[PDB]
Amino acid sequence: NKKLELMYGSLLHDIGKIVYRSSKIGSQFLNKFKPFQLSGIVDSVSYITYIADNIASGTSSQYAALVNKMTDDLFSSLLQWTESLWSYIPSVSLYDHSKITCAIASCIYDYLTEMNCVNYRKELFSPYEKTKQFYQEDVFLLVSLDMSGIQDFIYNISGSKALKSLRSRSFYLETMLESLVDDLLSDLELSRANLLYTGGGHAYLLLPNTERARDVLASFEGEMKEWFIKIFKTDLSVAIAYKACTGEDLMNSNGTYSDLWQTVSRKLSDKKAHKYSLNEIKLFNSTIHAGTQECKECLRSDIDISEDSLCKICEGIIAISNDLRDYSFFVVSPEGKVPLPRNRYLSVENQDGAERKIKMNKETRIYSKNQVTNLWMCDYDFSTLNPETKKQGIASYVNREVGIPRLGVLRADIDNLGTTFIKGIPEQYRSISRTATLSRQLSMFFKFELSNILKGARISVIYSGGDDLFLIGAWDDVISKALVLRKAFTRFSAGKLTFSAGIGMYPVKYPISKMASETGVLEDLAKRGEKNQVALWNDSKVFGWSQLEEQILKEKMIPLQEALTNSQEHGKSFLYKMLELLRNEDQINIARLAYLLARSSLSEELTQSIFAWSQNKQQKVELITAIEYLVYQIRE
Amino acid sequence: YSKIRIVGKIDVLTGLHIGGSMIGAIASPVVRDPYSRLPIIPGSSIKGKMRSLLAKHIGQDAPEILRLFGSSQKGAIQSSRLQISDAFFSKASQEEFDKKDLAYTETKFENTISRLTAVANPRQIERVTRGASFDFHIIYNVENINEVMADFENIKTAIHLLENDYLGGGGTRGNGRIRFVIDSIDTVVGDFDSSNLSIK
Amino acid sequence: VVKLVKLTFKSPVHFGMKRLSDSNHTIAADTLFSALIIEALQQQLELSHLLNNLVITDLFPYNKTSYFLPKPLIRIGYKAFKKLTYIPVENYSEYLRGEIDSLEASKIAESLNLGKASLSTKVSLQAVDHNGESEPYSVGNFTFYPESGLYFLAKGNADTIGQLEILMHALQYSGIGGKRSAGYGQFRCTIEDSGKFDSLLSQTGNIAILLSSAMASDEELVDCLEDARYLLKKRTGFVQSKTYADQLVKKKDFYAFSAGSTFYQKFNGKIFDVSDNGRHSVYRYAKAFWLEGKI
Repeated sequence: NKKLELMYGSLLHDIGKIVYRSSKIGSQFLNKFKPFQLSGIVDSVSYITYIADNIASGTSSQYAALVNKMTDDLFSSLLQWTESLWSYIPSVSLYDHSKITCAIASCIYDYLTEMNCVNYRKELFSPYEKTKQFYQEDVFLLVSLDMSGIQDFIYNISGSKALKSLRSRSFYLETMLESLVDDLLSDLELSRANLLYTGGGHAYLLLPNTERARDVLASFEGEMKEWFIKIFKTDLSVAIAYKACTGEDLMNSNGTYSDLWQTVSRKLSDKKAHKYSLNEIKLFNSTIHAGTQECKECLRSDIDISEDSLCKICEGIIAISNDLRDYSFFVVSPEGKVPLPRNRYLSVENQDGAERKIKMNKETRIYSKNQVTNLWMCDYDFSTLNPETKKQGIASYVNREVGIPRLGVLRADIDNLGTTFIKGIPEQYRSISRTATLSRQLSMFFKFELSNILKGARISVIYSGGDDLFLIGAWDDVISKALVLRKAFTRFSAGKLTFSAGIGMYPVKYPISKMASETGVLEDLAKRGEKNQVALWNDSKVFGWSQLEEQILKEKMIPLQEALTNSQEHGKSFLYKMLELLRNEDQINIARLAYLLARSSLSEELTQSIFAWSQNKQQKVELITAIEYLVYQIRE
Repeated sequence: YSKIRIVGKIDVLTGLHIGGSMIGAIASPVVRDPYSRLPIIPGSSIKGKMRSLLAKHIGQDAPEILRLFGSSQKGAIQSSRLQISDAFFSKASQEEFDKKDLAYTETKFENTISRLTAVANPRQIERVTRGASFDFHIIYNVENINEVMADFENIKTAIHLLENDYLGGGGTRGNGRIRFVIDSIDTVVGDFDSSNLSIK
Repeated sequence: VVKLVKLTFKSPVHFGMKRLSDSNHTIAADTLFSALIIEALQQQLELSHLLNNLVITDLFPYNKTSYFLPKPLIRIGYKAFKKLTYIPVENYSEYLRGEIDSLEASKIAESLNLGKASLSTKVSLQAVDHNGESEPYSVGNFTFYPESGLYFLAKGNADTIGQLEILMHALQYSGIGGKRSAGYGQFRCTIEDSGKFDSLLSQTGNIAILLSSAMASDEELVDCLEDARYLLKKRTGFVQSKTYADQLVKKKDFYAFSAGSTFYQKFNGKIFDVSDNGRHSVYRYAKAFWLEGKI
């Protein structure tokens, strides 16, 4: 267990530094715990780990409480524990550094095993120049595996079960991507520390440059190609590309690091051009029987189709969609609802079912939803808060005593997310830890914080993520939460990050697919120009988030709302009359509005403010929108 | 095989609402060409209305109906002889409506009075303005030389039934009344003699 | 004898890709070939010319300003380059040489104005008379701008060219795409000699770009794939005829290299048979039309 103790030591090497804040005192603290004390761990804490730490590098009461907690608890479980405890403490946080050290160590150990060095310490630290030279030997591999077919797979649906299918497909694709890397890690005897981060549909990892690891990567790519051709044919694919690098490259010397990842993305594009070999292409071509029926969702005929015009995969997806929202545990097991890469299936189960299945068969992989590897996903659904509301679903949202009963679909995309992942970090601070932390924070806000932001609102999140966000909710709630989210996103990012969204209002009976398509167009309007600005209800209404929140919903809607309620002489009909003049846009209506305002007897400052707003083109669109929002709110 | 072209005009005798948002705004719009925004009559609405009227007259499932308007029945796969295209707001109607600044489509304000509370509920619908003309195009495929005449008679009957009926929309309340003016009936493909054929 | 065939559409076209709700702005060469065969069978002409000497191209977007060919799959802001799908004939050499920049690619994408896509919501009232209900369904259509049109290039001997002229004139009344005979796909077509394309085609470049959606024979496939950048497009659908079977039958699933795919070694195509035990053979064009370019 030299590798095991090495990995444990590298993660625990800076445990002493936290004790100091409350290398030697860390080992002394570790000595208190017997399994951690024995063999390599304490020696690594006291002092491959040192070389890995070098490559990585290139109130007391609170600390004391952290130390007490750490003693109370004291490898995957250890890595999950370490991350929660060290996430918000300085070393890049401590976890980030510890994980990166562990990964680098594991890679170095595998490389040294491949080279079969007689004495690692002496070969590395004797001349004292071999430390510098070892940063020049090609020892690491930057590996990227990307899944092709994400959006098409989620939206290759008929509307019949769309709401369900859209939530299930996005979860299935992310869960499948997790399984992939886990399988790869299982093929390398590595841990999650070696995967720097996972993008939705993407996975970046750091691997040893050993011949065994290279052959493992080639075999895994071949097996994944075969499995994806056997299950989804050309609907989904996976491309894996690796690039060799040295310690200096990981240490951002000469600025090559940000280049090298690009080279990996240069190879990935070459894995998607010549995606299929001739034998696979011939196999796709060589159909024998055309088939007598097809699935209404996949539109495939080779696979056996049930009596409900559903293939087994789509039927599984639709069945698993309620479970992913209801049950936290995800179980990669021999028996389960939807197929996974290696002769396994993904079943969503509770804690009792997860324990039953993992003790039943040894090869069961368990993932925990928002809590066994932990996966982060947003499944906020107000309808599930009550049983009858759960039965109603979307219909429960439009059950309003007051306000128009309409569903509001928020489809959103973080602006320049790719620019943020390409040049969002200055070349001065370009490094592995930060690029992993920035992605992890973005994932956490979308997968974890999003549930707290939306808490208390009648909103159901179809899917999350910085790539694409889809929520269906009551319209007044969807707008308010969309504004809350923009303010939170700027705070979370401390600025420099903007989110563009399209908001649409639809009757509950109206089809989800149509809601998704129309709202996609609204999001597109906002995205093409004025990317920070949101588009609400119509193509005509595109507004900056601050404009929508204050210059419309605060400066204009609130006065009008308080005025109408106070006035016994006014009503929706007066507001409709005002709207008709504003909508016509004739110069005479400006004059006719003034006559109506004088007759109306509304407070003078409001009277003048309305008059001024009508004359300004920007204010009038806000005045129209503010009146329309008020009419939707006032209407029973 | 022969193809016979029937090019003509549809005159709107009462406002037409083929159909196919903001509060206090028309609640039902009409079908309009996306680039030109002109109102159009879909080639499926005319085909369906003619088929339904011919079914009511004949009776659907009759062989004449299936051969005129196509059928996908098991063992009775028949191509539709009648290929009715979308009718476009005519250039002449555009010129006349542009003079006098007449809008192509007019909003109609209606309401329903409840039998319980006697409370009116307002609706606004868009109807193509009366006096509008659509250039309608029809193609007949001569699958059988011996059934052309009867088919044309059927066509005539349907058109006659349509002239005393309405096109798509709330036509039982005064909407969609139309008139057909058959400009030509010409053979575009083949040597078939279609001079004697008549729709009206 | 390469003849340009420009199509002007009077009514919107459907051009379904997988479902009736969706729509494409163009159609594959096979979809056009299937329409040409169906027409020839109606007009009682010999299919030997079409099946043995006719070479066609996928219908490509055309504008009064320019004629657009498919974007070649050649390694070169990656978003701007990926968003681009069609390049004008004059800018094709510039794109191949790499002289194009991301902003220029954005301008090229903005340059095309093929048309405005839409979704028409129709209803079926067939069950209303039987105590049933109206059934809403959606047809995705695409309306070309008045200057904008779809063109295709057809190559062959004089006999097949004249047969193509006859079939094309009958086809305009027949229409193309889905929901034809229900209001869509009526087009008027011109066949002319094009100086631009024939000059463009008379180039012997180091790379070959597939004008039509095409697939190589098994023996052709082994040489062709080496160093090929390409996009396998599934070609699937139902059989449209009155005599194939009593009920509607799906064709055998076929995979073809997409237009704009670049192969170092040229492969001739083949009219494959996607029929499965029917009263006639359902032909699927997969022949190859090649634009040789220099990179």
